[PDB]
Amino acid sequence: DNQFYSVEVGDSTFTVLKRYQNLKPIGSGAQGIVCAAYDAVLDRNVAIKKLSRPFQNQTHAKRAYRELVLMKCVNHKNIISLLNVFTPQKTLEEFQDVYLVMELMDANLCQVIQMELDHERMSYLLYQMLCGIKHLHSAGIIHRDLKPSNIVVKSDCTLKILDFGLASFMMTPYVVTRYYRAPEVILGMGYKENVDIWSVGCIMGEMVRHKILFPGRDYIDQWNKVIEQLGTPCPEFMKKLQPTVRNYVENRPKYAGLTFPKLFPDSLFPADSEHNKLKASQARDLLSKMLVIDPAKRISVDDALQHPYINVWYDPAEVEAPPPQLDEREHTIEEWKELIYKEVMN
Ligand SMILES: CNC(=O)c1cc(-n2ncc3cc(Nc4c(F)cccc4Cl)c(CN4CCC4)cc32)cs1
Repeated sequence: DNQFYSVEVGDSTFTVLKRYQNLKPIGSGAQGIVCAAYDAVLDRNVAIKKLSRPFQNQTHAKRAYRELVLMKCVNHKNIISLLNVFTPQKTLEEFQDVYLVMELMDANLCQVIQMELDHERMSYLLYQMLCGIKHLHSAGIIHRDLKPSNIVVKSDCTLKILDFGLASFMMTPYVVTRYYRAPEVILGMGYKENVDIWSVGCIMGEMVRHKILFPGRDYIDQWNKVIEQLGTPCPEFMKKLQPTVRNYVENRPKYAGLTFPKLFPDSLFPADSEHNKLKASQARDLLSKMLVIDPAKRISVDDALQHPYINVWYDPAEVEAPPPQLDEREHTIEEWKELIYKEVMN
């Protein structure tokens, strides 16, 4: 009779449509754990995420709404697309939880980062991250918080970005990973498209180094790590800083910054064949153009896609997809509950 059934998964209750069978945990993270399942209607493995009362506060509310709305503005194989959205609640009044369903993938990008990867796979993951980003930007979406824990891959080396970035405070123990954020974001500057190239550079760099490039308890520690390694930015970069942030960054110790062979020595790269020796120097060259503090000197998404490290994968039908609601206003719980509910059933 009921379309739904409930099963305890790790600790959470999943109330899902009966088409989804054999639920099992695959990890948690931020708002809501996720489960793998077999979808008996489509005869394929899916991943199901529970948003628990996403209207309970503005942080959870804004991004649940945002991501439901933005889902319909993108259509690209390196960007999440949902297979199903449902609530087991029957009315706005009883409405509580949202479930999102997508293709089951094989691994998060964090796991892939810990592997020794050839150049063909590294360059292909990067190519795909750049294609996704480009799709987002062409749709008017600038991410600003790309990070590996929100990127997933299949065994065939294919890759999907799962979130849409920045639009705060939550009483939960959940903690925000900030290490992949551009200087523009760390320092509250204007930004444009290539804010996201920085994050691609932090990921690429960590794939080679197998350590977070710019760790830290908060932006104070993080900024220090940026300047220690890349050096103090030029005066031209300083003039773009708001007067108070500007005074702070100019009074930090001036650092020369290490060269990019020093920051990513040859020992980190496969370099046994001539082919691999060349790919190493191409990898480092691209890194040196992405990990650039000043966005006015940082390479763009389009030029990074033409870099020799990356463009061996270039296909016109992959980079230029056809492009295609705005509410970040402060709402109460009630407004947000109805806004999300409506999107859930359109
Ligand atoms: C044997 N396979 C495995 O072990 C693995 C497979 C996965 N995988 N595949 C798809 C997927 C999706 C998300 N979330 C999600 C969802 F589930 C449904 C709709 C929208 C979204 Cl955003 C998560 C959770 N991650 C992302 C940060 C925590 C992991 C995911 C990774 S490991």
